[PDB]
Amino acid sequence: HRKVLRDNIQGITKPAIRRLARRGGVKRISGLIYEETRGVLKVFLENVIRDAVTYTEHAKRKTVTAMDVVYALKRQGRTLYGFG
Amino acid sequence: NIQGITKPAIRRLARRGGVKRISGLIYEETRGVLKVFLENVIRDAVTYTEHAKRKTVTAMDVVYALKRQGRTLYGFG
Amino acid sequence: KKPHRYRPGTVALREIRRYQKSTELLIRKLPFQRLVREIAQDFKTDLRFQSSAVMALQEACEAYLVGLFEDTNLCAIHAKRVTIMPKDIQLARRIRGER
Amino acid sequence: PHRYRPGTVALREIRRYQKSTELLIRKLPFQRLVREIAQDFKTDLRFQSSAVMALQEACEAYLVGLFEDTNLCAIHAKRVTIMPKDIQLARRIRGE
Amino acid sequence: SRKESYSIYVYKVLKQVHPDTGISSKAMGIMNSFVNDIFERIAGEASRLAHYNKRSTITSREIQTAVRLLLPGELAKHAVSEGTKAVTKYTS
Amino acid sequence: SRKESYSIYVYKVLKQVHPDTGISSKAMGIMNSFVNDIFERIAGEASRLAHYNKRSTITSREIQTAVRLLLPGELAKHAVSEGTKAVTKYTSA
Amino acid sequence: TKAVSRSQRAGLQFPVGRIHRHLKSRTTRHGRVGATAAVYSAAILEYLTAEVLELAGNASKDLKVKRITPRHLQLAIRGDEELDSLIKATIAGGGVIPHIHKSLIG
Amino acid sequence: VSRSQRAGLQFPVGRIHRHLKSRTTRHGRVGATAAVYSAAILEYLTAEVLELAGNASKDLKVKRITPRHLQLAIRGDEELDSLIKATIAGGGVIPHIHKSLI
DNA sequence: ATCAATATCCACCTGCAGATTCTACCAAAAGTGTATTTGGAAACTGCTCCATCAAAAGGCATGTTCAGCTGAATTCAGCTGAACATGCCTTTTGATGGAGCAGTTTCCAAATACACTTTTGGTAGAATCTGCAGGTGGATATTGAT
DNA sequence: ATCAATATCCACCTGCAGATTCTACCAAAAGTGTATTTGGAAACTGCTCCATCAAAAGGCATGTTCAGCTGAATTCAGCTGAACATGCCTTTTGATGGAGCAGTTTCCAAATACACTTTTGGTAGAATCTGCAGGTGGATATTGAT
Ligand SMILES: [Mn+2]
Ligand SMILES: [Mn+2]
Ligand SMILES: [Mn+2]
Ligand SMILES: [Mn+2]
Ligand SMILES: [Mn+2]
Ligand SMILES: [Mn+2]
Ligand SMILES: [Mn+2]
Ligand SMILES: [Mn+2]
Ligand SMILES: [Mn+2]
Repeated sequence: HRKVLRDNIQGITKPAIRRLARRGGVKRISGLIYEETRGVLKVFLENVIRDAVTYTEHAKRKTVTAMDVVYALKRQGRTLYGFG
Repeated sequence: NIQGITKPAIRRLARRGGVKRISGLIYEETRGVLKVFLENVIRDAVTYTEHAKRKTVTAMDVVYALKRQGRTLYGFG
Repeated sequence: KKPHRYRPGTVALREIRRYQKSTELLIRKLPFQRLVREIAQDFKTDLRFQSSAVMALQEACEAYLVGLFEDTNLCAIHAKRVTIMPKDIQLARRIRGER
Repeated sequence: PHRYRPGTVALREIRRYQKSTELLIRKLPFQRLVREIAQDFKTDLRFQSSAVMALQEACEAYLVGLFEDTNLCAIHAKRVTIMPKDIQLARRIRGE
Repeated sequence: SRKESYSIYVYKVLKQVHPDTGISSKAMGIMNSFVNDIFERIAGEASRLAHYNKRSTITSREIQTAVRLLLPGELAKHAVSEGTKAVTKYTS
Repeated sequence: SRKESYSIYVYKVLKQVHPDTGISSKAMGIMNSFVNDIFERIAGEASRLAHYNKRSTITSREIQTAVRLLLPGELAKHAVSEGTKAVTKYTSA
Repeated sequence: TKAVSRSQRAGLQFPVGRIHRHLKSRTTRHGRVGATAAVYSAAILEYLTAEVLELAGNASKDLKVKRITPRHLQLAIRGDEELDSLIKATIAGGGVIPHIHKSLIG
Repeated sequence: VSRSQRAGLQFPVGRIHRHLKSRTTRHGRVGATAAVYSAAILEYLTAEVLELAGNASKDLKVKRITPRHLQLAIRGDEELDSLIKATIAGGGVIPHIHKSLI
């Protein structure tokens, strides 16, 4: 019903990536980092969401809950606190 | 005692790891890293041993300790 | 009367101080949400999300990327550079065991 | 008198030890180190022999993998010589 | 009570896939460790899945979801297919 | 729709250590995740210890060993002392 | 004879009876849970909570605020070697500890 | 007729059913077919690993699979490599020299 | 970029020690038949909270100019780490006695479970409380052109 | 080694959104009585691990020689940071249906329970036959001389 979502990895803008790198202590950034970072993020996010949806489908739900995400992150060894 | 881990043994491990040239300071650094690893594993292994009220460390004690440090070992039960 | 200009790197260092002091999320929220829904819908049509599920995803993604830029920076410094490059990211991911 | 140039024999050793699977640390000094370390935790510890072997397989596998990551860090810096800073970088990225 | 091993079943699979091929004792030790490892991973995740959904029965639906969480892709789809085949042959 | 949590116990401990300090609800959510996480680690390792040793009861001994496996260095000594003190106090009636 | 809390009986703030029920329902087929197992568990959880709140409250007090936030939890956990290695989880909203490598400052 | 045979399996359905029953919570149950499915997964992965390692052993013209052949099989297969991170005792590593070291 | 010398590596060989496969016994355990209970699915329904859209404005992304200073390329010599001969010792190997303990089976007082009941600590939501988030301004430190 | 620009730091303040306290029901903790399980003492024995003893060879330690790698020094094209005009799209807060997540009730397909017969699989010794130790001789690959 909503507009079809396409190409939203580009929504992760160069300034957003620069801010993340600055919190990571980075002072200077090759022009090629932005696309590399987009690729890495997409893989990470895909993998987490794949498992979250597997939990959602196991529970016979149409709604991904925060717990589905927490469980997916735990199953990937990236435990997250604060959403239980 | 950690000195019984010789420079040629360390070199052999590096060669299996694909290393062609080795700085002279590497051998003592490697002894340090090995000592820490062995301490952590053995501390847990012995913790399992004294829980079972045993005096002899089993291969199973070692397997459990490696498992719980995320370094699962296959082949010793 | 020449307009004031900071030298290259001065503002970058101030930005490091600033973002390392604060804790707010650094990716815009609605675009992150569109990304999450796009990927998820490619696994399973007509899914809904609790808003806290999206926020948990953003917190985990940003912590992951900040940690990865820290390691990447260690690699760039190891090569006597101050500039991170794709090969730094790839070395850090290789030593981390990522694909 | 025949002499190989520096690096020829190192390369040969790499192919040799990557072809083989035997343990590379000698048995008795490793066993001695294990018992000494264990002394700092519980006394009159005995060891099954398969337990010392388990610990050696794990230690050697760990060190080999570490030297592969160390080699990656030396190569990143445009070196062929692994140095302590390469070990330190690999361990820090590994989370150790 | 009995000191259980997967050795005889691993050997029967070996004779299925490579009739002419043996296996050393140490390799069989590695296969036993592997089988126990995978089994505990699947049983663990299946148990947790049941609990998350307030259920006390581990069914093949839990096993299948765990396989999809634990196995990487092509292995997962082939494994699911094999489990499904076995269940329907069994209930026939 | 009743939901149990560790929030009031975390808060009581907070008033013990920092009498004039509060805690945001997001931080309290972090503490709740932390307590549930450590509890799952200890319970799981305790069950495994019992299984390894062919015992069908999880006792304070399995808990103590789990704590010694789980906790680094000084934290382990301090936690073990708090736990044995609580047990000996409890059994003294 | 009036009821006595097992928590009070243990001298603890954390809830011994509730933790005992969590242990009973997460066990084995015919698993049993001894009386003091829940006491010990509650005491461990309570102690660990005390350490985290102690350090977090010290960080909040140093920044002249009265409430602990995730920021203070993160500064406290990552600033303490043993808590840092115990708690590998992501602290939502925690940020990072300031650090700029020496080679990056001109 | 054994449950293994009914399912067309070599791995032991009844034994696995008992083990699953042992990893339940209090009041936990195990469904009629969960051991069949589990046994089938374990047999499938066992067959994939042995098929690859047996290929290696034949290629080296020995009759027995060793830890070395298991290591070559697993580490040479991206999916098995990612599934099995454990140390294969006595397996060695796969030969590889980085390009700049030649 | 041959072309002799020269060292090492790699199939291939046999003889046979010994490591695997075969064999058969027998507690353990799987499977069956029968009985019985029950977790959870299938409806049904309250009613949360999710999707989508609306509006408005201002925070922030975008795209551009310009030049500082970074990464890249290059050279080179000091010095370190590889190769090797040689000689010595630590580890390996092989054997022999026995102390210590781990693994086994019995037994039962202590411990834990369970149904039922009493009692209250813990929770959801409402009322109350008040940090602190943004404002504000002005002092201090840093920066960069002179 | 002076001074304008400009960021940063560091006081102050209020009111409202978020945190804390209040309130009263009630789910589950605790008390009671009784039933069932168990873990840990106690003898009990073989296995296995330690200690000790020995020869000897295989690998380590050490000292020399020098090849060539690392690190230092230099240069400069052009990439990336800083700054900023432009304007759009994110943020924030609310409306509005209604999808779908939870709460209840029932009642049965699916699960457990138990007694008993069949069947399996771990074990240890026999029988079988692989793969290892060294040996060769040829393939390959390095090194010096051009
Ligand atoms: Mn799509
Ligand atoms: Mn009845
Ligand atoms: Mn029911
Ligand atoms: Mn020279
Ligand atoms: Mn009350
Ligand atoms: Mn402020
Ligand atoms: Mn049989
Ligand atoms: Mn040979
Ligand atoms: Mn000859």
